[PDB]
Amino acid sequence: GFTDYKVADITLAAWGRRELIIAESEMPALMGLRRKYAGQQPLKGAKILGCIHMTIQTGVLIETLVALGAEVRWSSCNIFSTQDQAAAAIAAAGIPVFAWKGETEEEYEWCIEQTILKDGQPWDANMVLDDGGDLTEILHKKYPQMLERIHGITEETTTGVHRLLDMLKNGTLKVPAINVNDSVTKSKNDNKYGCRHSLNDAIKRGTDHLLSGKQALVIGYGDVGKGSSQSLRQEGMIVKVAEVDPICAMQACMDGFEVVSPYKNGINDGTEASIDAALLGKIDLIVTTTGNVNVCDANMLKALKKRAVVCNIGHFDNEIDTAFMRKNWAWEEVKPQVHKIHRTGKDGFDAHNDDYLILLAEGRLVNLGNATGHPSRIMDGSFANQVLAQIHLFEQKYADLPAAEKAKRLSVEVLPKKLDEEVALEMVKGFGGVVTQLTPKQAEYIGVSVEGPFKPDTYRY
Amino acid sequence: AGFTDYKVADITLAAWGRRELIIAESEMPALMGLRRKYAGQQPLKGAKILGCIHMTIQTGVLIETLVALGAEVRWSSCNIFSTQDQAAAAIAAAGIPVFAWKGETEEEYEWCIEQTILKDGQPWDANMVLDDGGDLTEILHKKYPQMLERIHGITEETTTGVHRLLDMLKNGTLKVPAINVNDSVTKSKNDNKYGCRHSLNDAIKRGTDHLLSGKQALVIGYGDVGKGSSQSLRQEGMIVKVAEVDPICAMQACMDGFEVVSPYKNGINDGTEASIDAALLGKIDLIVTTTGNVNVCDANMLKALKKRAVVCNIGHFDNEIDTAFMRKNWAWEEVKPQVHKIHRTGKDGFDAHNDDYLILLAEGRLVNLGNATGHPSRIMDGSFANQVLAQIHLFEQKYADLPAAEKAKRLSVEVLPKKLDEEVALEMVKGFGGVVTQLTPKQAEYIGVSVEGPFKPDTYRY
Amino acid sequence: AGFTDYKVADITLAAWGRRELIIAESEMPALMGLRRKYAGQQPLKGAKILGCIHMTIQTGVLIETLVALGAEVRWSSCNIFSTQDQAAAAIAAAGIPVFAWKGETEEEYEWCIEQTILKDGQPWDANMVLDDGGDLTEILHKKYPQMLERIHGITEETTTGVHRLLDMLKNGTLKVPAINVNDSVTKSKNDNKYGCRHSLNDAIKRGTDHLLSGKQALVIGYGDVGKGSSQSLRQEGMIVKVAEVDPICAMQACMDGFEVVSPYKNGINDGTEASIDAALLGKIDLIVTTTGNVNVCDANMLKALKKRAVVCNIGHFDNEIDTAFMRKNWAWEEVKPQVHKIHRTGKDGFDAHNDDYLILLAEGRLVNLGNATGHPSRIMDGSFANQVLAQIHLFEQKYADLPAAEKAKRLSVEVLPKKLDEEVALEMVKGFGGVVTQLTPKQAEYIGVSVEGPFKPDTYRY
Amino acid sequence: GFTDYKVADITLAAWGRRELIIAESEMPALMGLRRKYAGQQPLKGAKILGCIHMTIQTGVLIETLVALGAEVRWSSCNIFSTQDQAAAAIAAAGIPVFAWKGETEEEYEWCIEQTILKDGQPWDANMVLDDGGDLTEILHKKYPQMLERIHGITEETTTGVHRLLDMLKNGTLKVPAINVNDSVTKSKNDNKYGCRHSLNDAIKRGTDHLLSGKQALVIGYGDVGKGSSQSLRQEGMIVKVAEVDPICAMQACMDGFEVVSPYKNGINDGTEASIDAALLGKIDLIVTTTGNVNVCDANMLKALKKRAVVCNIGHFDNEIDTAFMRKNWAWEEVKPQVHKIHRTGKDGFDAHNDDYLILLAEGRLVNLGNATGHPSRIMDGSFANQVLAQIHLFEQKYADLPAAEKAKRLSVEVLPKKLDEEVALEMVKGFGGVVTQLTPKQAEYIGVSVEGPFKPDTYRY
Ligand SMILES: NC(=O)c1ccc[n+]([C@@H]2O[C@H](COP(=O)([O-])OP(=O)(O)OC[C@H]3O[C@@H](n4cnc5c(N)ncnc54)[C@H](O)[C@@H]3O)[C@@H](O)[C@H]2O)c1
Ligand SMILES: NC(=O)c1ccc[n+]([C@@H]2O[C@H](COP(=O)([O-])OP(=O)(O)OC[C@H]3O[C@@H](n4cnc5c(N)ncnc54)[C@H](O)[C@@H]3O)[C@@H](O)[C@H]2O)c1
Ligand SMILES: NC(=O)c1ccc[n+]([C@@H]2O[C@H](COP(=O)([O-])OP(=O)(O)OC[C@H]3O[C@@H](n4cnc5c(N)ncnc54)[C@H](O)[C@@H]3O)[C@@H](O)[C@H]2O)c1
Ligand SMILES: NC(=O)c1ccc[n+]([C@@H]2O[C@H](COP(=O)([O-])OP(=O)(O)OC[C@H]3O[C@@H](n4cnc5c(N)ncnc54)[C@H](O)[C@@H]3O)[C@@H](O)[C@H]2O)c1
Ligand SMILES: Nc1ncnc2[nH]cnc12
Ligand SMILES: Nc1ncnc2[nH]cnc12
Ligand SMILES: [K+]
Ligand SMILES: [K+]
Ligand SMILES: [K+]
Ligand SMILES: [K+]
Repeated sequence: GFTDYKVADITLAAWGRRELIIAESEMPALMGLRRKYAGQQPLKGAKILGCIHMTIQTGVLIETLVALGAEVRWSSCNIFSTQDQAAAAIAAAGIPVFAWKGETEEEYEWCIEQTILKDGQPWDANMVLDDGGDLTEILHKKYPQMLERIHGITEETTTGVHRLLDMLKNGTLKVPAINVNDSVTKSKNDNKYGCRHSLNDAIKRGTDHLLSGKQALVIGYGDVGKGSSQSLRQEGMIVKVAEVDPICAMQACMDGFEVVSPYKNGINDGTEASIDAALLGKIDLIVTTTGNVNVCDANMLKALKKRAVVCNIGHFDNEIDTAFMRKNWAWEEVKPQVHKIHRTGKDGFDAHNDDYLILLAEGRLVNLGNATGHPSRIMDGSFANQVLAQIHLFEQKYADLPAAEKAKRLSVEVLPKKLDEEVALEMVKGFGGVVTQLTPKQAEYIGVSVEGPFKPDTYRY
Repeated sequence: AGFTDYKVADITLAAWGRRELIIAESEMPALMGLRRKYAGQQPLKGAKILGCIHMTIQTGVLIETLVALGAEVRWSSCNIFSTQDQAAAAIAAAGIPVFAWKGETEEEYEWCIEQTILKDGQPWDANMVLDDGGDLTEILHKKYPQMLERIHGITEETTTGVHRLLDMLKNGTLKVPAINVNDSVTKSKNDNKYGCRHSLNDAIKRGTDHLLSGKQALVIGYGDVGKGSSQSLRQEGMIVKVAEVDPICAMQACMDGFEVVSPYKNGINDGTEASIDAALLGKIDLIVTTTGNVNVCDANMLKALKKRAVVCNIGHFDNEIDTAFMRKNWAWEEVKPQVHKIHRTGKDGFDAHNDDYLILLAEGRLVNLGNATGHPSRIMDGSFANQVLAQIHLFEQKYADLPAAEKAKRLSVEVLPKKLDEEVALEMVKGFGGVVTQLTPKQAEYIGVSVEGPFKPDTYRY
Repeated sequence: AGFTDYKVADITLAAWGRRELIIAESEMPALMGLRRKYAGQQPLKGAKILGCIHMTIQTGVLIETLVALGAEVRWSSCNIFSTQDQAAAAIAAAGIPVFAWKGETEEEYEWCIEQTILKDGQPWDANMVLDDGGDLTEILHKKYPQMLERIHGITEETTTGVHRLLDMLKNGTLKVPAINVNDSVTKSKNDNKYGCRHSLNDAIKRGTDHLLSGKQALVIGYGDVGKGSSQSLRQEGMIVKVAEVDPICAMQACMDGFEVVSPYKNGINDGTEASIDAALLGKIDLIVTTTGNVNVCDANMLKALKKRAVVCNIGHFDNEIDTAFMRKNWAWEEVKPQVHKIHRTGKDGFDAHNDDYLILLAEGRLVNLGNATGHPSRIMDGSFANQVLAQIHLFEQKYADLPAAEKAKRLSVEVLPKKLDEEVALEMVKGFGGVVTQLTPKQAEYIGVSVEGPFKPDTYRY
Repeated sequence: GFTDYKVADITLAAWGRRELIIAESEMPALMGLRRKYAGQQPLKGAKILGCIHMTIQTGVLIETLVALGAEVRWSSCNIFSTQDQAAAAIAAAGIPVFAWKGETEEEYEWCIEQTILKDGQPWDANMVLDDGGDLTEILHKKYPQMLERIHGITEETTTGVHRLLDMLKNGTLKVPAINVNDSVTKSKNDNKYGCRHSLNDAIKRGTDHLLSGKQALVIGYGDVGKGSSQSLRQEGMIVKVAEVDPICAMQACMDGFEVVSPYKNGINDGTEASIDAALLGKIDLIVTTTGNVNVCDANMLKALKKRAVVCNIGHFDNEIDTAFMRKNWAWEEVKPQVHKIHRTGKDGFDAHNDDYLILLAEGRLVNLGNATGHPSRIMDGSFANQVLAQIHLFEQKYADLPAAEKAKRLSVEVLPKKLDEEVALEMVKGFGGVVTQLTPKQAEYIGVSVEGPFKPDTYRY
């Protein structure tokens, strides 16, 4: 008799449980945290609010938190990212979950509220795990009193980390935060290699288009852009890369990509004459990876080659001007999360019109929207950092401090490199890799300890 | 002609060197852009720079850029096998004191650094230092400590040199401030990685002409140099295995598609032949050390390596391979300069048709510079543009002329500001013909940066 | 109005299938160019084609091209798992007899084929055959030989089906001539290789969502399918080892940067469990069979596989893997359709948390079509353009109307002319926006070819 | 006092011998044949005229032929391809060889004539080994009486095969020939993987240019063009491919390359107007791989981006219109086989001029001209076929047969597939590869013998 949840179909739990059991065999660092911390229950008494894509991998993270003594209430941070069998398996385990694939904006905010409100009253939560900063924002603005009982926040992705650093700069951050994103076992694993695996995966599932030999334009060459570009180049695409950062643009050149701008001389003045129409007219696929706003604007969408694929893999859908296409062009749904955007007009469309674009996931996270996001063995590194971060702040008990000590402890920090290396060692062991041990003469030679850390904090890997 | 203050292999190679210098200038836009931006201002007027770095064509473009900005220099190479003799000849013929040639002995190498330090038998009036590896910095602190009183800074090129500087700084033995040129993103993530990608397989082909496709390679280390070294072999079709002590770098090697193995059973190096994974090493056609550590290809590993395997090092010092063991116990047969067959059948002579031998490249020294020409000009353009900026900043700071209290507040090891790193990168990108997009004012505010940059926090790892 | 001569999973999927068919048409320029060139001529007017090939969206475009050229068809799939139900629905709603759905039983599979052969309980007046694998060909020669008396030819799609055709030709049991569509270059060196490159990792990701980078794969076979399959995994960052019985194909795997190994010690398959290289197979995370041969992943290999390894087959028939052994001894746990966990702990039941299992995809059937959608439209464009040209050629030849003495002079297995192979390629290249250069008259005379081609001798291997 | 040779420096023999001993360890197929047929001496009485790149790898081929009973007289088939230390070691072994690196055209012909003539009179040769057809050409048209005693020709390369087939089609071929090129262990190994190894190798030694991130244009996508394209693409070059064969162009597209033409709409009308000046104005490196004439013409050379590198890896230098450049532009030698072509005029040049092109090896085969050509382990496959071909033709004894039996055997043939497979097996074993043996049931299942041949002659691999 348990009802504190809402999912798409609860009869999918058995299917979800089967994939969770498989996923656990793929997540040795996360499962390793279960064995190491089960006896001590480091999260005994923790009441975590979690907002992150309700996938099979999140389910293993959720149950790792529960198995260490934490009670949780969960929702997804994107309307399309939920795997309905995962949410059913979590709901069947008696865990409050409110998520399903294909939510509306109303139901998205409603699901976040159900994590905040237990029986119409704010839940006595003391921890926050967020992915993107949506939950962090609603708490800071609509329920400020609840932050006086919270010991910290653990933010997953780059976008949310920036929103936190804006509050630490404006002094509006109430509880300290752990930058989970900037762990190397997260940033240079999740963001890069994760998109390398799931970008072409999502494009194949959505369109079944051959990618080899076609022209692609990747907007951005950060960690997501590096992996996305590799995701396409290893399929045989001719990949071009756009950047505003000259350093990231230099890496693209050395990595074998031609660096181009959508605008003549790189100057985006908002006009049609600025668009490199010749370049945009040969592009078969464009992927936005910036986390910025309107990096695939209307004039770019108007100049795109007919029947080009448009998708976003940054956190928010405002990287593409989907609002422009909703206002001016008619959408023909091919299937869930696949739409043909007929550039002929808004008042209907010809079914055999050749001048259309193909938008995936309505501009949302395409890897989670049109597929299943990152594989379990990669999310293993991300969520092992998340579990360690939840402990690293719960054991510090920020909320129990006087105001004078709170000011000196308030910050946004990454985990120490020692934790980062420990997660990495468990991931390497999952591949059967054998790490070499330094001899005492060698550790002295390079001035490190045999047990690490092996790099100064300034090292970039 | 009147100028005899140098020593190179063959001065008649100068015209050849000049032709390749003119070519390299077209390949180094960031460095030539600095040469044109600061030519009129002469920011290095009065600078007298002691330079110790591989006397290649690329170094020559760095030298003449420093001189073009007003500096005087005295130069030597930081490795016995790395000098390009036509590069050294063009520099000497340009009226520039240079003491470097390919194939120096260990005594001549020390002698060449001494010749830059001393002019006419007395200490030169140097006020700046450019170093690659820290050998020159070490000789100054030990044998000529009085010279450091007039020196305003050191600009260190490579990772091993920066480590030696940081140890001296912690021990309070560093007498002058330094700039970590290596840790610029347009250096570490350009020179150290992409440079070795270009030049590792290049050196092995020139030395052995061995087909690399389909053969088994073991790369010791997966730092910046190990990353590019593994890519250099993997892009040629080698089956590449990676060894590492850092699990994070090991994690990257797995995700990059490499099998991570250790030369020792369970990774434990206890010094016994029994600890050696003889099965693994008996399958290896080529081993490359990239660590900057000591004895990472030890004696027992050399005994266990497959017959006719190739052994080389692309780290800064030759002690990564126990070449001393091989000199002591095995016979060396010179195939050609910097290529030695090492016969494991004994020390006295060898059968000319002996099958049990190893091929050692560059006698364990930097193989890319020893058996080829090191990094290409367009890559070195980023490194040496950071060097010029680093020389200008430390020379204009004038540490030796500061008060004591100000000396203590600036006695440190620093990196260049990210803005200068981005400006070097921008000229590199333009050299490829790339076009960088300019942020709109609203986009710049959306991500919290200036339209001009910098675009990343100092914590960003790229 | 009242069309019931079909059997599909769900007719309401027709609108969805039509939308994807319209998309696929824009991805298949060679096939749509054939439909535009030959529509007015109706070269297949009077052709009655028995079709047996994976009822995919791509096959739908092929079907409607044959019908647009004037043919009548009756269709089934050549595999129990390869049908796309939305494609079968769209074809059925168009008034075209089709009998195919995803997840047929063996009996339902045979029934579907017979529904194309029979119309209203009697043999259809068929005169052409399009086949993929040779099942429909085999049923006609064995069960309906009188129908072949009126059939002009067979256009066979795949390597396995072509081998079965040549077995009949040497034995004198082939009743009608055939065109080997497989050995067009725009089919063999496009469909078989690049198609598997695209769809092999696609199917594994959809079935398991397993990370592939850094894990060990074993590909059995290095033909066209094995070449593309190895690349499908190596481009994802797998450490890929290759097995082969052909030394030439093994040489290519070596040169392509793969380690060539055998599942058996010294490659000797004696049938005993002792011949298995248990150490090798205990390291393998994924095994893929690509051979078209029998039992290339046998019971002993399956017993020695690493725990939780994935087992799949991309050859035409499931007997490449000894799945019968696994049915007899081990318990099958369905994760989801076409994905099974096979627990090696026993037959009667299993622990839900058992760790000693294998993951079998598509029950050993064609994994790219079983767990994904097979090859993409733009690749199948080349294969199915050859099919249309082959059908047009054999139908126009009218073999069945010859006298018995003239039939025997024409009974053969042939390939399409190279000029047609080249013309299919040109349209494929134009689909990518590529621009083929035209020879000058002097250049064409220099290499001894016509300006319009063919540009290669028939012996050229590309 | 053996003086029947002409090399650059006989003192380089010991160096050449040290490298010959190494190459033997890299060539198991060729060295296996040397050991297999040593006892029979199947080439006893064979007097072989040999014309092929006097490299270290050719040294092992020569010494294998003499070890089977053959006398030889040798020359190189290119003025820049000889390794001087290989020629010295061969001459020091008492083998007549006339070759050095950097011959003039007049010295080239003199070297071939020195093999043809012994003591002023034609040698009593009976076998011909040729690479490119120059020696076959000189024999047919200047020494036709010598062909009356020659049993056959074994031709190495694609260009030479074409010349043999033209002579056969026109009735001018006087002796039978074996097409060594079209063995799979030759064409699909030497022509493809050999250029993959040696193309970027020669460009690095000649210019030391960074290749990653620059634009390359490869003319042709045959066996040499495929291997050349990968040689550059694996270095990080943005490679564009040109082709007249749409089947090869299709392969380039699927292999991930953009297929373009130097001429607008691929139409070469001879005028500057037909040149895609915008495309050629962005190319940093152009490589010709066709075996055709004038595929990099004067109009293309005028339009190339400043400081672009021009090189040819086809057999003959006429793939590039170097004659136009000698007539109109000033040549500045950087170093042997590396020239800057100053497009500012014929009479003189400014040493600091920026409008030049870099020509490698004066248009001759760049991999052999600026480096050492294919590696030993690759040439192992080609030269094993050559030895088998010399044995087969010498034993046929065409020069002894009657007229009607000559007309039956006057042909150009390839080696049997069974031998092609046996060569590949030794090559595979050289890598430590293990080939699986078919079971009797499996061999019956696919209709082959356990010993092979495993493919029909129609198979393309
Ligand atoms: N879908 C996923 O699985 C996934 C995973 C991690 C992060 N993300 C999201 O992806 C986004 C990027 O994350 P990241 O870690 O790569 O960040 P990042 O800062 O490392 O990279 C973003 C890059 O975009 C560039 N950029 C910004 N505006 C641009 C413009 N107008 N044109 C061109 N380039 C521009 C920046 O210079 C920067 O290099 C964030 O929103 C993050 O939340 C998605
Ligand atoms: N030859 C060149 O062109 C060139 C260029 C740049 C740097 N270098 C030299 O290369 C060396 C490495 O430089 P880097 O920037 O890559 O440094 P790095 O610290 O980034 O890489 C060295 C790596 O070696 C690993 N390592 C150390 N001891 C090991 C052991 N016993 N077994 C396995 N792995 C071990 C460390 O974990 C580290 O990741 C330095 O000596 C540097 O001076 C050479
Ligand atoms: N799934 C698809 O999309 C698809 C597409 C085309 C073909 N196929 C099928 O795949 C199979 C292979 O097709 P192909 O064109 O690559 O044929 P192929 O003849 O070119 O390749 C088969 C290879 O397997 C090798 N082999 C045979 N027995 C072996 C053994 N015991 N161990 C190791 N290697 C062995 C052979 O030497 C040969 O090289 C056929 O059944 C064909 O019908 C599937
Ligand atoms: N340097 C070496 O090591 C080496 C090795 C083998 C062969 N070769 C020589 O290289 C040449 C090519 O040999 P191959 O085996 O690749 O021959 P090939 O017949 O397989 O390939 C040549 C290709 O060039 C294409 N082509 C012809 N004219 C063209 C034009 N105008 N524009 C674009 N493409 C055009 C043809 O379509 C063909 O595909 C021959 O001269 C051969 O003797 C050199
Ligand atoms: N998509 C597809 N349609 C038909 N037959 C196929 N064979 C492989 N892929 C196929
Ligand atoms: N190394 C080499 N020796 C002889 N002929 C060759 N052709 C290409 N490379 C060669
Ligand atoms: K997933
Ligand atoms: K260089
Ligand atoms: K498909
Ligand atoms: K060579």
